[PDB]
Amino acid sequence: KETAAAKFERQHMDSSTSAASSSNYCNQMMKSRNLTKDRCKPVNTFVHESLADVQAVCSQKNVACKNGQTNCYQSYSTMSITDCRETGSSKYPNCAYKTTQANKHIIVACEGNPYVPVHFDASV
Amino acid sequence: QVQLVESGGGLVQAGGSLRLSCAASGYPWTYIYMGWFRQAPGKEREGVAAMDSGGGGTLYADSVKGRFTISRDKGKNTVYLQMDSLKPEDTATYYCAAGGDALVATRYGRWGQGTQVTVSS
Repeated sequence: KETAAAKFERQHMDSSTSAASSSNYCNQMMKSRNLTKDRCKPVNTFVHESLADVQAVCSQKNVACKNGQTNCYQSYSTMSITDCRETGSSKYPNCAYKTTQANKHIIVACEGNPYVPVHFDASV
Repeated sequence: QVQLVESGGGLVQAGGSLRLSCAASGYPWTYIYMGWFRQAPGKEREGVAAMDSGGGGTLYADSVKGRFTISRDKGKNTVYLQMDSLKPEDTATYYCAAGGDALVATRYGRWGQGTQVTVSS
């Protein structure tokens, strides 16, 4: 069964590119990472930093999670990310996304030993 | 990286008291939650008490509620456990934990090496 740490890598890590390389990136990646299987995931963020750098955020500034949990951490540096947002024209199973590049601090919830991101909470 | 320096463990008889102390060193920000966990020989590790860096939001394990009192220096990465009315069932290694959520061990990222507490009959 997929671990929470491996789910976070599948849903939110793309160290392969430094930024979204085209206007189709979210359409391709949302489908490729299985985020459009049973419905269109409405929003999702991909992080274009090394797995090591994103895992290190769990050692950085501790902040509250949006759901009230207190095991979230905010990256000390901005990171290259891509925000994926379903378009008004998207109809499952033909899910369609707007791709927007950003450079923002990320906030993740961390769990486990090793203590690693298991949830992407926000970017600021 | 960060060190959680623990002190205050010892050996006492049932009914006695002990005080555990923990200070996190080298963290540039403030751990919102810090707390105490314990692990007895053969048993699963369990949350004992936790609280937020403002001095509130205290949480206690059902078995220590009324006997143990957690405190912190407000706004600082310290946490303390006053342990009174000690029972043999409280014998365990006690661990400070920093940067986590409620008493959910897997949600805490920094752990001390542990301080042994032994309560005799």
